[PDB]
Amino acid sequence: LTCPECKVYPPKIVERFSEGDVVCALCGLVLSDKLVDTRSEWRTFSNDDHNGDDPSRVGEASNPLLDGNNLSTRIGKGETTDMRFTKELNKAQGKNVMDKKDNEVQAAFAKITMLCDAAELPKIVKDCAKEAYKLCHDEKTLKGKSMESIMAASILIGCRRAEVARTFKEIQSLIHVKTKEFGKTLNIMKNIL
Amino acid sequence: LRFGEMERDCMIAHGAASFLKERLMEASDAFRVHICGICGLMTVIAKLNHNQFECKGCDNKIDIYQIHIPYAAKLLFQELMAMNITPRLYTDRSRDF
Amino acid sequence: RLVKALEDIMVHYDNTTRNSLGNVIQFIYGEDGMDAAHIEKQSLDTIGGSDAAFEKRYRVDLLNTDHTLDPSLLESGSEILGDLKLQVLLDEEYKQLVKDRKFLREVFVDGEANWPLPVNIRRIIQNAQQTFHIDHTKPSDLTIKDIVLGVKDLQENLLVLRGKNEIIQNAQRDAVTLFCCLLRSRLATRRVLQEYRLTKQAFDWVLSNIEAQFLRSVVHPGEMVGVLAAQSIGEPATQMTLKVTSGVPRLKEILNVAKNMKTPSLTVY
Amino acid sequence: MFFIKDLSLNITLHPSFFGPRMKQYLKTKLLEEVEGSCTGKFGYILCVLDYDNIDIQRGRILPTDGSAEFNVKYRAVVFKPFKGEVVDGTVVSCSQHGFEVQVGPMKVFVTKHLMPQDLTFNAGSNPPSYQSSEDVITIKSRIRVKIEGCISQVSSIHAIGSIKEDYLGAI
Amino acid sequence: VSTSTFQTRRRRLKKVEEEENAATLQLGQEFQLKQINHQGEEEELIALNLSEARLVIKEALVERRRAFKRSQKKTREKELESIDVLLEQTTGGNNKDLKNTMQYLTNFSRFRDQETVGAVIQLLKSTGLHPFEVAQLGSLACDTADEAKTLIPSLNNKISDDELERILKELSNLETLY
Amino acid sequence: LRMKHGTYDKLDDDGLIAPGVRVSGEDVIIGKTTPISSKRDASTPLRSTENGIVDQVLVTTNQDGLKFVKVRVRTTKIPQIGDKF
Amino acid sequence: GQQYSSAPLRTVKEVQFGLFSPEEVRAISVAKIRFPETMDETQTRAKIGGLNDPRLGSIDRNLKCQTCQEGMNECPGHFGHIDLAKPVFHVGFIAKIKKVCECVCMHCGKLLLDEHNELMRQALAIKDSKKRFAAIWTLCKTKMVCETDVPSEDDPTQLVSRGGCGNTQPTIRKDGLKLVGSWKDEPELRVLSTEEILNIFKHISVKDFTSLGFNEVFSRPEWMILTCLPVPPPPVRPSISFNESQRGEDDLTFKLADILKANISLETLEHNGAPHHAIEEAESLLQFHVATYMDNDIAGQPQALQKSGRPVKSIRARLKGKEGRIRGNLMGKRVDFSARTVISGDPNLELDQVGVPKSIAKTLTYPEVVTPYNIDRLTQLVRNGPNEHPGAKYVIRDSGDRIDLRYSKRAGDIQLQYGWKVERHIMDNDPVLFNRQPSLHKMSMMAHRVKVIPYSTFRLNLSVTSPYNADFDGDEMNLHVPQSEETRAELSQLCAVPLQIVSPQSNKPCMGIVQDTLCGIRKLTLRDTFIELDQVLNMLYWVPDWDGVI
Amino acid sequence: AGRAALYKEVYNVIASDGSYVNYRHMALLVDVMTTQGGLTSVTRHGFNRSNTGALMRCSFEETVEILFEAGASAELDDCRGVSENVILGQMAPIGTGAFDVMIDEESLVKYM
Amino acid sequence: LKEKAIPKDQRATTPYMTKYERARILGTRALQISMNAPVFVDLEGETDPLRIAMKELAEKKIPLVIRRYLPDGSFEDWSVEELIVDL
Ligand SMILES: [Mg+2]
Ligand SMILES: [Mg+2]
Ligand SMILES: [Zn+2]
Ligand SMILES: [Zn+2]
Ligand SMILES: [Zn+2]
Ligand SMILES: [Zn+2]
Repeated sequence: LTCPECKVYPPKIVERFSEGDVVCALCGLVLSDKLVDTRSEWRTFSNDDHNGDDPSRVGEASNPLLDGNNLSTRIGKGETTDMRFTKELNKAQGKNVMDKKDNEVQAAFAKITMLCDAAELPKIVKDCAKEAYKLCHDEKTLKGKSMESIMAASILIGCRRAEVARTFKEIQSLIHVKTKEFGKTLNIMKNIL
Repeated sequence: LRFGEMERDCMIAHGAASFLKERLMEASDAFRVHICGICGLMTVIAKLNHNQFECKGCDNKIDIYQIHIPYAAKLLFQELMAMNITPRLYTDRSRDF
Repeated sequence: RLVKALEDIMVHYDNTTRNSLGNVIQFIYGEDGMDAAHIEKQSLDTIGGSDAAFEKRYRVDLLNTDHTLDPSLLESGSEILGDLKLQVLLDEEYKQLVKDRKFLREVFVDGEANWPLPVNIRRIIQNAQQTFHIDHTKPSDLTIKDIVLGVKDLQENLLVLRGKNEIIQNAQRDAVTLFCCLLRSRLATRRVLQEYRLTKQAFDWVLSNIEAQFLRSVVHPGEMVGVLAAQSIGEPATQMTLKVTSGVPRLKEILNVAKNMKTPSLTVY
Repeated sequence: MFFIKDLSLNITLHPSFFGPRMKQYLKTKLLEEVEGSCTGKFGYILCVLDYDNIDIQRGRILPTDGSAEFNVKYRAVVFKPFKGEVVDGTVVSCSQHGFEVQVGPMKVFVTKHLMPQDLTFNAGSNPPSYQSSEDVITIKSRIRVKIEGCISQVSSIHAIGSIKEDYLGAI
Repeated sequence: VSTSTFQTRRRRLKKVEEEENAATLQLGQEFQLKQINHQGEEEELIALNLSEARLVIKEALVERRRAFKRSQKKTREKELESIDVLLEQTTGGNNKDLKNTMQYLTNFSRFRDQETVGAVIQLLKSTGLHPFEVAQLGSLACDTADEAKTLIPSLNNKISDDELERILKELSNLETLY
Repeated sequence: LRMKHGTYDKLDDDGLIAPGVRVSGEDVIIGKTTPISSKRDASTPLRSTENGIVDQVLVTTNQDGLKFVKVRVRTTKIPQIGDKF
Repeated sequence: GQQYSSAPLRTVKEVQFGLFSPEEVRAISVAKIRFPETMDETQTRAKIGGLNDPRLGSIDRNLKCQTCQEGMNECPGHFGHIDLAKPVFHVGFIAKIKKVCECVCMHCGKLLLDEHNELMRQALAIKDSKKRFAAIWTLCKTKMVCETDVPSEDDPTQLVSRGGCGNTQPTIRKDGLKLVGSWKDEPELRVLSTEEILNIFKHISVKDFTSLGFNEVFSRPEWMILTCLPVPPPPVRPSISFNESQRGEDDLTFKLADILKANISLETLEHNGAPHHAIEEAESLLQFHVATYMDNDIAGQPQALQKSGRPVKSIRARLKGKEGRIRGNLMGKRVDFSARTVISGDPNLELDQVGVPKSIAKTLTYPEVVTPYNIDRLTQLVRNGPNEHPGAKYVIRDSGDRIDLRYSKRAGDIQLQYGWKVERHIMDNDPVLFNRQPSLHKMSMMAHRVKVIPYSTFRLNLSVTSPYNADFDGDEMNLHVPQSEETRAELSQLCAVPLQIVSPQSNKPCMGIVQDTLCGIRKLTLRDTFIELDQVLNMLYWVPDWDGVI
Repeated sequence: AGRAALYKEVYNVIASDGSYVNYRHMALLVDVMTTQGGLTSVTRHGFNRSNTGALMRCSFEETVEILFEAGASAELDDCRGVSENVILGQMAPIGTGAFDVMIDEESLVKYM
Repeated sequence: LKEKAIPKDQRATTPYMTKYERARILGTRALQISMNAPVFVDLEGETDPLRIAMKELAEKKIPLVIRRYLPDGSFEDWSVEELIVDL
């Protein structure tokens, strides 16, 4: 936004949240009447509600950066439920699981998740290792590098950023590391911006 | 602060029709929608600047009305449609009484 | 449930009580066509006491030396004795009073005299005295004709329902029945002259106020009547602090119209 | 054609206007809004008849703002053209595609195709015209057209005409 | 704020119903011959021939100048100049539609006087043809029963060829020699 | 972007108020930005209804090691009218 | 403000309820909805031409809303459509769909009973469509044959042939979200497909369905089965783009992505080699996701669950309870120009008065219109500013342009014009609505006269405690400020405390002398109580009305 | 006689607590419960199953189910009910809304 | 239909003004006065649009008519000038 009335290059405009307006500090003109509490709005997607009682909790958060655009809902046993239908419907979802070579490469994330928990590594490290891997796995710069060592290299790339200290020898023992190979794969990815 | 169902009951029980309307519209929700006069839907593509209206589907650019209803009502109505129910609103009568 | 049930019920411009469909619930609000905020518990008299006492209080026999109005009561008193033409007005007056007595005893079987009605006639009379400085020792300027017919005329002016048709006029007459019983009992010839000792100026004013006050008491079309009834039953149910099932748990049975009810009994007379 | 129609418009007055010159301002507002308009439903709302007997009626006061709304009933002369209507008018434009004929408030375009065989667009004429051995149609001439079709554009009504058939054209 | 009519109609939700307008005298839903007064009584459709339309608008605007001068208290070629004066006094000045309409009627009218206009109104009303046909009969100058029946297809068998010919002979005589 | 109408001036370059500064409603206690490109303002102001003096400020890291700050604000509540006993 | 529209302002008189014609659902639509992907045109910051805004509604402080533009505060949202691979029953009508099948002849389409049947002729006579359908059903649910030969209304010696087809009727039963028949040594039992039901429903006569309570224009039986899905615009199902690795999508958006994913799969299955049983499998899954999006709390069926274990907030769920769109958002709603604090009693206040803490009075506002009466005073308030008590917070121009008086440099200077509104502080004698919850009767909400006072509490007279059901043991009460000259009259004229003294509840006064006053009034009245001159004078003067006569 | 018994019964519940509610209020409730021809319950399957507005009936207890059936029944709400005008955010036809106010030019011009 | 308009003679409602009518009248006129409408009474130094409207009401100089709708759709128009204020 910018004030029509005045218009001096740097627009000195204030958000008077409690009064619910976006105002021009210089002239006094209210530029917007509709204002939302962002923090309280975010609390309808992410909340204390696991029960499903909350009329406020109406949405669900997602990680575009990692999950991409995959919106899905579990078919599960509710209060009244004949197990027959839950099986039938889930059996049906199985036949409809004809996902791509990369929509099946999200199983490489399931590997990193199993490798981080085993390495006693934090959630942020996974979300960094799963990030660096999702960006370098398809790369020509990496080509036919030992696939087992490429994802182990992204675990060190994740650990370096999240300040969680882990030795190359530690990650080397965690999966299986061909020292020269997982040192070369950790450099092509490091070169990949 | 919540001007709820029971508080509503009291304002009715008094007879203050306008104070009720004020509290429900002006003091809260208060929204403006353009409705087609053929189907009772809010499917008008109102281009306020260009003074252009039009509800294609009825191919009507003529029979348009603007209504002042609470936003939550507009929501209810859009929720009813999302579920295949048509809450057709009309500005004319057709019944007597 | 009471609110949501009685929600749409309101008084209409024809003194009727209908819902959002125009379906008649009551034909005239609260049977009488009155706003409850303008009602007061008032003594019906005529209903109670011995027949002997009633004949003392109300009977006026201008044709009998002892049962005539003593000339201490009115100027007219000396020339009123044995007035055949006038006695017909009083015979009719008293007739109506006994008609009222048999009637009220049919309405309130047990003989309860204190019923809420509009217009506090007692206080109007009190105020007429307090104002005109009524001399409790001097004979009134009022004529039998002044009283008899004035009270007759006031009855005609106490309208709840205006409507030229017969149905409406009967409806109007029926709604004023009980109140007119009170009016007649209170404004009887003997009572006015003996008990109240009112002047013509005083009595005319007394009538004038009865009219304006009565009219003021009548319901206002628009009265949210239904929500009112619901809140008026609802609120005191909240105040209920708990071998027949009683209070809140029994009110529950009633509103649900529960077929399997807790304490079923029958009072065999 | 050219009809007299009984019509009613709703005008919403602001309380500062609830003065003695109320009726005057509303009869004026009717003429502002209505007179000279064009709707597909009615055609050209041309002239409001009986300026004295215009009926203002009572004004329902709205409940949020203090403003009042009146349904002003008036009589007017309207002009609505119809497919099949034969109309006399004047040539007002003349291109290589045909010519337009002004007929009262509206123009009628006679395409170079709904025209007699030998009557053809000549550009060497001044101004350019349609030149048959027995006809010259240009920028000022009187013509009799048949309305072939109307196109409703809520501000104006356009039409397409013909002079091909018998009894039509130059007059 | 869109200007309404004198008749009621059932909003069947199915907009799709509207049929075309013609020379089958299939005018609009508005313009059908059995229409309604502002006083609610069913009256017949009012279609005017020019001359008739010219006298109407003229009269209308003169009554208006009066009204404006009242509130102020507290040859054909000559007609073209005169009407342009009246319009600059009675109309919004912005009425290009009405200014053209008037230029048109002043130049295209067959009958000038109210007396003549009535003589047409009389002679044509024995026929009992649709009010649209009489207007076209008063506006379009025909010499033959065929010219008329061709330019006005709507007729065809409503009137006799010879009877219509009499009407035309009478209208040509009534035509004002400007 | 979307800065609070409050005063940022009480904050030292570390995005924190030094303990001892007297605060007031809408005043900013924790200066924070969620860079996304230049950056939004994710700062922490004092509850409007309140005021007082900053009591203690602690800077730390959690199990996984995230820099987190805790700010103590001391006020003296004196008995007044609507107060319950 | 919200920009001007030339469209005529009218009031809703009637609400025509109905069902969507799949043709209408398609007709309204502004977009195709082909992808179960929200936005991110692959690692991007924009909406895909497939789910939210594929030509759709507006969000993100950006106008772009297909020609309409408008954006957030003006755009109502525009509906898209999803075209279903096969038909699905609408959850809500599975019940009615079963009841319609039981009435009508399967494969034939005719009504099982006629004007020929004595008890049916009676049922067909019912005026209430709802009551009529119940009557029609009860009779022909037992009719297990579409008759062709029927005895005449003269004598059964000669049989008048009615509508054709002499087929057996199935004993229809609900099994999950499927309808299962049984035609009568051992019967034939199979599943009635949505497709059949739909074609059988289309075949039901207008007169026939019209008797079943349906309507030829707004609600036909065939429309109880879904084919074309109205896709709600984002304002119905909001999104929040947090911090580029955090994005919040509405449960309904998830559920639509499931419908689409399911639909896309079945489409491919039917297009390719149809393996029958593999298709009916995919179908029932689409049937679920569609059903489960409208209502997730289905009996017998498993629930749609969001990863967290949380069950999906369906459309039914949102409208449903007290806190639901009806009860909690329309019949009731939180409001502006409202205040709440603790209550305390003031024996010095008048009955009809309410004590207002200065802080509240300084926050709450009245928009007074500039007239040549208030003109000078309003200028002075504007000049005083929002900080000082008798003052003003905002000035509202003819245009709608509102100015925050705490930012205008030439505050006192503002040359006010008639018609401009000045949003001034709540002042002494302004009429306010006072309320103690639970608002159990009309006297729980009464209009009061303001008295701007010191200290954080609403001060009230005690004789007013009785109707509110108030005690000064930490109770709180609510204030509501009327914003119109009209609404304040409704308050001062019908709701004002003095008008509530004698109550219609029980034809007697609802307020009397209580507590201290009540205790002391007896004590002052005893024959022993005697006052001497010194105190008599003080007492006399204490009566504000006193005639000055000892 | 049922209506009489029902008044008596309600009256007696109010009179047990030693309270008093003016006759008319309990009359109205009882009158409602019976005008149907039988004893109509003040429950979801009683008073709420009448043939009033759909938006009216949905505000109490059956919301969605009432609205689905209202859709399939092609029901018409004439919006007379207080509930409907509140949902619609309109001036209710109650008290101050039970009539309509107009200006008369004739009298305006008379006064000034 | 506008046939539902009940004639002057033949009106059957209270010749008196309902608490609601008067409340709406005062509210309406007071709104109009604040909207900058012309006042139909000499304001003897008055300033409050309500106090002003009440003066108009008491002098019976308010050009407003109450259209009382009847349960069937019929209506009776009553001028404030004719209606009785007794409340
Ligand atoms: Mg308490
Ligand atoms: Mg207490
Ligand atoms: Zn500015
Ligand atoms: Zn439409
Ligand atoms: Zn839009
Ligand atoms: Zn069959």
